[PDB]
Amino acid sequence: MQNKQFRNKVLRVLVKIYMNLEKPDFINVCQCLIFLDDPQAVSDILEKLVKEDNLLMAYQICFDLYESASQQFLSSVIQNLRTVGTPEPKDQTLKMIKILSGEMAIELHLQFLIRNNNTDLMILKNTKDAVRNSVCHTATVIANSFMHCGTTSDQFLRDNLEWLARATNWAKFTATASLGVIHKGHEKEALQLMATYLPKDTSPGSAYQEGGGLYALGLIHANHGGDIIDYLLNQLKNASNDIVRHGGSLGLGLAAMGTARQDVYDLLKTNLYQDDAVTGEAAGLALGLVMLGSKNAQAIEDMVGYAQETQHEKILRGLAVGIALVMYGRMEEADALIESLCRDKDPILRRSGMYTVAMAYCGSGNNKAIRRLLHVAVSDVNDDVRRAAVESLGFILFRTPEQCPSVVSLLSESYNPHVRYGAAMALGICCAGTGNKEAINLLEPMTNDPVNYVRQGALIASALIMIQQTEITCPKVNQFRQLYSKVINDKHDDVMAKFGAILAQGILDAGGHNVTISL
Amino acid sequence: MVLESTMVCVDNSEYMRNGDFLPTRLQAQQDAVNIVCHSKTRSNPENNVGLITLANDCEVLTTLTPDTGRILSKLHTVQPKGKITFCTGIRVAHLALKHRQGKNHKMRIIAFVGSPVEDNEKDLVKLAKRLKKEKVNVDIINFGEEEVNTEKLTAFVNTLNGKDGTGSHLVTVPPGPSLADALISSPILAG
Amino acid sequence: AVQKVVVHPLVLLSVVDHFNRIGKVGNQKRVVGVLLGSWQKKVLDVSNSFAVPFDEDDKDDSVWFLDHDYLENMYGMFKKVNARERIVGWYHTGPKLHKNDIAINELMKRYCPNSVLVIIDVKPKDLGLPTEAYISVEEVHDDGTPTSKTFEHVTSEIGAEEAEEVGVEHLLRDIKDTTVGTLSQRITNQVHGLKGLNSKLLDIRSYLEKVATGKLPINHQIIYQLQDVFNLLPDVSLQEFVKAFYLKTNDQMVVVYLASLIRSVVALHNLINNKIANRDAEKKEG
Amino acid sequence: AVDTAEQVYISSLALLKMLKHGRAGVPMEVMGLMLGEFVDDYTVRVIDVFAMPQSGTGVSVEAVDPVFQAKMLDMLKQTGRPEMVVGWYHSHPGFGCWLSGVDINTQQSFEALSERAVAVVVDPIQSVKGKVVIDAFRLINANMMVLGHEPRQTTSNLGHLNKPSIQALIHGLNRHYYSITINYRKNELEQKMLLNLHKKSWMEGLTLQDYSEHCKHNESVVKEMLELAKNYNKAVEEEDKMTPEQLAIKNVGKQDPKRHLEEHVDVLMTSNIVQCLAAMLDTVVFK
Ligand SMILES: [Zn+2]
Repeated sequence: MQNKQFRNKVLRVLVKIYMNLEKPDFINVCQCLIFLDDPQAVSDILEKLVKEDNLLMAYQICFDLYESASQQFLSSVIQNLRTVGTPEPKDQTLKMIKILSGEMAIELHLQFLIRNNNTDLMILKNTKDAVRNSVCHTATVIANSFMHCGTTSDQFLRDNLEWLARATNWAKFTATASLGVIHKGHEKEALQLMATYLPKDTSPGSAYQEGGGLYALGLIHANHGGDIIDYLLNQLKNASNDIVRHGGSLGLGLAAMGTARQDVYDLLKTNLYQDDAVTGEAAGLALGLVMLGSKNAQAIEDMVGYAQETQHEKILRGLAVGIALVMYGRMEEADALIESLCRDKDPILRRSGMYTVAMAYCGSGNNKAIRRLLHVAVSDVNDDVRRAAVESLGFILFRTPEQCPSVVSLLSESYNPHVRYGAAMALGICCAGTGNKEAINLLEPMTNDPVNYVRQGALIASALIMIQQTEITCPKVNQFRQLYSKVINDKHDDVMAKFGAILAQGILDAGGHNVTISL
Repeated sequence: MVLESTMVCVDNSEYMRNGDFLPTRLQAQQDAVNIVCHSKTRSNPENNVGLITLANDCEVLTTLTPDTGRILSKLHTVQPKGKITFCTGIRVAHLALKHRQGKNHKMRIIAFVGSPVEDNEKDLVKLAKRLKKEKVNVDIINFGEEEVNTEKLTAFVNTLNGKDGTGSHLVTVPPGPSLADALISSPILAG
Repeated sequence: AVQKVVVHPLVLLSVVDHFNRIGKVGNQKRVVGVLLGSWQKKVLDVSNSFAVPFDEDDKDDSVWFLDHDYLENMYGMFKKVNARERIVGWYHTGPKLHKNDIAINELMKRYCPNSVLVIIDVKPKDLGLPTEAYISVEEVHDDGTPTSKTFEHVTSEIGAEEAEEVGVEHLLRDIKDTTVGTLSQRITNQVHGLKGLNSKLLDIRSYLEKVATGKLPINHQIIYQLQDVFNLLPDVSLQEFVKAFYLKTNDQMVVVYLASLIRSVVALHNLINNKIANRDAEKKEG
Repeated sequence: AVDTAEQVYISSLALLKMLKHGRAGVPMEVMGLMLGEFVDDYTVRVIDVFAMPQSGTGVSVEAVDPVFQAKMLDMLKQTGRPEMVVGWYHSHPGFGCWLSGVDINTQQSFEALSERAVAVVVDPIQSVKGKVVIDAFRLINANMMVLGHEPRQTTSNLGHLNKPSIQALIHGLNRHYYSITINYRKNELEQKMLLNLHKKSWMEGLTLQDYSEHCKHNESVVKEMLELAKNYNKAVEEEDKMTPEQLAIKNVGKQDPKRHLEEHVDVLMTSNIVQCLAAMLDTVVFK
């Protein structure tokens, strides 16, 4: 549980020993460069690649360092390596071009993921048998988007058009966005596929197709180097009703995530200056995404100054997540900010302090924030910070999956169902991708209760643990049978219980058991 | 038609019952208020007319309203106390002009002065500077006198009257047994 | 005439509305509201109230603006919908007692019956009771000063009859009831010293200031009764009260015997189940 | 053909006006009018709420006087109340909070101007003083019987709307008759002014008056409560002398629902007043 005051020095002084050996190792430079993130520690290893004249060994370090562990350090190292070289000359050019490409991973993932798909008619037929026109309509298309993610299998949605556009509401927006979740990583078939739907008059009666086209386009071009943002500014400049602003703001902010450009900040501010809650919520999410690591001076004070001067709540949650995602790496900085903003009169901003300090203290590096996290989770009377408090506890304690049920097992069956629901999300996020049974043996008391909150959160928490697990290792027949009986028992259950039931069933069938999740 | 507010201030001192002038001219100027309020009613019935005195303890007799049916009853029981009060007499109406219902109605306040002024020239130039500053139409009507008619009130009006183009007019009535209605109805302010 | 009054929080929350519908104009002066209540019974009971446009002048304090037509219309419609409550007086939100209040209250003294006056604070920073009933009655002074309007303090209480307690308790969900016991008592026994310390300490400063640096006689006659009541306890030697300390200490001994004996009775089920349950669960566990 | 997720904002103004209006809520049918401001599509805020004079006819379109309504609304427009009406409220005592044909007819006639037409019915007559949870009513379109009934998004708040779960009105008359969720809002001025006002409502004037009353009544009146408390203590110990026989015979199962412990703990809590106020008398005697 280092405090980063000496770990960076010990690492930066211990990385000088392997370069003097007969051959350099990758586990130490990776396991150090994932934490220190110092520019002076990469300038030597980026220039020694030319001196060593070894092409095979650089592909791995380029693949993983350009893969993860940094976003803005990659945004700076791409021009650091772009400056080095020509403004083996013929080989270093194709090397430096092909190392920062990043599309080869999308090609191979699209390849094996395009030839490993396995679909069954029982699941989709069961969804069509249990589909409702009111609530679970979005659950069916989001489950179909989960199971058909990456495989670009639109033939399932090419069967008929009377099942998607039968109602003019947000269901078509969730269906088009779900289609954006289906196919991803397309520079021509994306815009061409969206334009081929109605290339007759260029005036759709339902703007949810355009909003879902911009949001889906942002889902497709997320973290890509071939962004169409330049065209997204000329397309976003057009005046439209709550679809170019919302969908265009979400897609533009997601595509421009990590760029920290002042242009999207200016147009985003003038887009939120209309006092609207929807475009201010989407503008808050987009601003939080694009401000990853920027830490602008006047932005925080301008948003917290804009918070209490309005009555809507969607603007307070949009700016809440906006100021929550911007806080990254400010362990030694956000102390007075979170400590000062923790005693605010607004419960929404009170949740914004916990969500803000959640990602700031990742790695279980601070055991002091849990004092006020659980102190406000138990002491406060409003259930908002009570159900929204433990998400920070899981976000800071996601390292050890065994230590979580020992302290949240009391919150499994709490006094009010709100702490039971938020605690169910805590068990869902803390043990995700693992195989710890300390929550699985406690899932049985969670799934039987007259309140639908703990039942929904119990089905989601069980759906986040049953993924990527074999039956011969642990007897999952209990939760498989009691979870499969929810779609046949939905007639005697609540309207939302079947929504979270089939929505939980869409997690296991996501990608046909090929793709999983990892924290 | 014309959208403006009408405010009249009548004197309640004992100087209005002298036998040399009209026989208790309070009823005569009451009929003057009647013919100007009924005249403005015939021109535009949406105009509101208020009633207030200039005594030491100023009391709002009638709120600004076009309904004169109860104003006719409020014109009685004048309570003839006090002699004169100018500062809070101006401030009691010119500052209360913001309490009117219609914001489009112009500001117009008249006053019946039946007693000699007790304020010095400094209060005349300060209050005149305030009235000229806020740009409120002020009509000065002086009934009865003891000293010379206009000695400092001339400079008071000349320094108070702004916007010389179709601005305010001064009403000076000479002594005489004839009625004052036809004399005060001569300027354009009446009708 | 009136010994005590009853003021419901609905009128003070109507003052919260007076501070809500301002509109950020920058005036926030002493908005005068027309207080309503039941003057029939000897005790005064405020149910609700309304407002009247009131504006003063910056320099001149004697300027006051009221309205008779709006008062007769609000009183006529309010009396038509509820004839059980009539006009009683008025109230201002200004923390300072200005001289113009005799002219403002004099109107409701002539037209209306004897009006009660209530001074509150614009900012909820005063720890004391914000409501003070000040009756408008003329009292004869001994020094020979002319008879003028005197504001005598009448005690007040903040209580709700049927529903406002339920509404306030539902909207708060943080305040606690009486709950006789340890916490509700020890909180009062801890913070009461500040509850008297801020008031008395806040008063003795302006008091001692106006003692030496004071003019415009403030009825110094009452100060003789002030220091007299302050000297009604001339540091008693506690010689006679020793037996009373023996009585209260004897009751303390009774509480000691009740605590030790009763807790000793409570220790039965615990100090028995801890053995019979652990030994049987252990001998029968495997 | 479009619908959103609306939510009615309820402050303490309309709540307290419905509490006093509920106290004056005679069995005769009453009338009321709500005001507010429309900022967007899916939110509504109520600020001004007043009462209406009762009539022998009751809740009807003929009882609503247009010159009286427009007159009072004009008198509110000349003052610092620039808010337009948002709906009308009433009370349904005895026969339940459901709406009859006349109420839905005058609601259909009164909803021609405002598309929202918020309707709230307070009934504190048979409602216990423990909860004051109120519910807002809405009107559905008659042409929506072919399509879905309520295509409202954000189905999370329906769990909070399921608190009024009466098995006769909700689904006993759910056809062509639905409801909407209700939330509250409180600023710092209501929190500190109302919180300190309620604490002061449960406190003293100078906060030092009624302390010595109990501190000195511990020797006069509380002694009787201590002697009677010991009489109940002995009245339980006379059976506690018989408890070790059964506890010494069976030791299996519990038959007496009485705990005999928390009551004595409460007696100790009432007895600790002497200990807690002894230091108070020490401070009054000391200084
Ligand atoms: Zn009835």
